[PDB]
Amino acid sequence: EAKFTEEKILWVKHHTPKLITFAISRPESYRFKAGQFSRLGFYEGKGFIWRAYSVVSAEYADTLEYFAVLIQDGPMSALFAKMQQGDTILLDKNATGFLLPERFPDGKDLVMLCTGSGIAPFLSILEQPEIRQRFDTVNLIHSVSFPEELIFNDRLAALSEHSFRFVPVTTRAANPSGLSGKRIPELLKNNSIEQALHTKLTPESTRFMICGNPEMVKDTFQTLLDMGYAMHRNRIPGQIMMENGF
Ligand SMILES: Cc1cc2nc3c(=O)[nH]c(=O)nc-3n(C[C@H](O)[C@H](O)[C@H](O)COP(=O)(O)OP(=O)(O)OC[C@H]3O[C@@H](n4cnc5c(N)ncnc54)[C@H](O)[C@@H]3O)c2cc1C
Ligand SMILES: [Cl-]
Ligand SMILES: [Cl-]
Ligand SMILES: [Cl-]
Ligand SMILES: [Cl-]
Ligand SMILES: [Cl-]
Ligand SMILES: [Cl-]
Ligand SMILES: [Cl-]
Ligand SMILES: [Cl-]
Ligand SMILES: [Cl-]
Ligand SMILES: [Cl-]
Ligand SMILES: [Cl-]
Ligand SMILES: [Cl-]
Ligand SMILES: [Cl-]
Ligand SMILES: [Cl-]
Ligand SMILES: [Cl-]
Ligand SMILES: [Cl-]
Ligand SMILES: [Mg+2]
Repeated sequence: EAKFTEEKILWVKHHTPKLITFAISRPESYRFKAGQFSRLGFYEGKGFIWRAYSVVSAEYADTLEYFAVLIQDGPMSALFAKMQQGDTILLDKNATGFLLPERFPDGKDLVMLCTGSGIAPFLSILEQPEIRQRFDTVNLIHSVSFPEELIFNDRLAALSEHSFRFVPVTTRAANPSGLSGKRIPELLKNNSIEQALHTKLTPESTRFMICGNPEMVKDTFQTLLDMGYAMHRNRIPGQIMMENGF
């Protein structure tokens, strides 16, 4: 039949004026792997608008949750700003994406590097019980500009205290819980992330996932290549998986 279903907005939560999470109804048939993204849409007049969002809720949850940043003059953002419980939202029947951590072998140290809304797929991955079982440590570094944008900080700091480590990074504001004033590629170069994790990072033992703004993803990838890491490919184990967050 159609390539999508009509779902309902269940609720919208403002964490700041411009950062929302929201939940939608989940059809019985909708399957995804943690780390993948949905395509969400609205009827607009006689046409459509569609955008991709990483699922932030657990694979086993009974709803689908998403984390969206509201962009000035952005067309989907204007619709998100007006939507409310009971409104129709369209859900593409297929989930997509290759941020699939179980393609890395058990026993490694998993290091997730993200910016902004790029934390979203890693939230779903952290809800998989087997991820902290399979990997020796699970580490999440979330870079934003200002500490107000660390909207999962209280939750992830509490989970932090097979260890889970959370390192917040604020690139434009000085936060005397994490690291401040520098972006993730620089913090890899100067060993600050390794020091914050209290875990030596090596190509043999570390496996990276990257999700963030395109410039950060590129700069982080190139930095890791300089440090001796390689992309995961079909036949290459490698140490890096990456996806642009927009
Ligand atoms: C695979 C994939 C996964 C995505 N996952 C998410 C997600 O989990 N959460 C989310 O909020 N967005 C996500 N995005 C972006 C999302 O699809 C939209 O682009 C976003 O909601 C803005 O839509 P818009 O129509 O208001 O603006 P658009 O017309 O789509 O974009 C306008 C401009 O806003 C900027 N922009 C867009 N999205 C972002 C963002 N998230 N952070 C910073 N700047 C941005 C870009 O400069 C873009 O050119 C994803 C995109 C892709 C391709
Ligand atoms: Cl609502
Ligand atoms: Cl599923
Ligand atoms: Cl959930
Ligand atoms: Cl903006
Ligand atoms: Cl509606
Ligand atoms: Cl797979
Ligand atoms: Cl970002
Ligand atoms: Cl956060
Ligand atoms: Cl500034
Ligand atoms: Cl700038
Ligand atoms: Cl400051
Ligand atoms: Cl960064
Ligand atoms: Cl090594
Ligand atoms: Cl960018
Ligand atoms: Cl390459
Ligand atoms: Cl290959
Ligand atoms: Mg499964």
